[PDB]
Amino acid sequence: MNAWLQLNTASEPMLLIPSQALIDTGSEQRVITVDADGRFVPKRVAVFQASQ
Amino acid sequence: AEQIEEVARTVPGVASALAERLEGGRYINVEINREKAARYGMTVADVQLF
Repeated sequence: MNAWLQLNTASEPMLLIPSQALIDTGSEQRVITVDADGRFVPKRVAVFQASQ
Repeated sequence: AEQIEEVARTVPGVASALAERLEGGRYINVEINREKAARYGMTVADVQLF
């Protein structure tokens, strides 16, 4: 018979954000931060890995 | 076009100004490795089908 194996594995602790929140232009990755004032300020970030 | 677009908005009568970019496109490049694929007896065409 056929059987599908699904594995879940946990990584080392890293900062976690949604994926639609990350912009990648190939040479740079960034997210748009929301300020205390509601002001939208961009911030550069380093991506470790992603899944799900 | 980028500079012109911003000087254009300084003008008194202008409501909006936007210059279309000629290379603001985003890509996901699959850079096929001939030597790596050959290992599995695969040609570039073979890989590309996926």
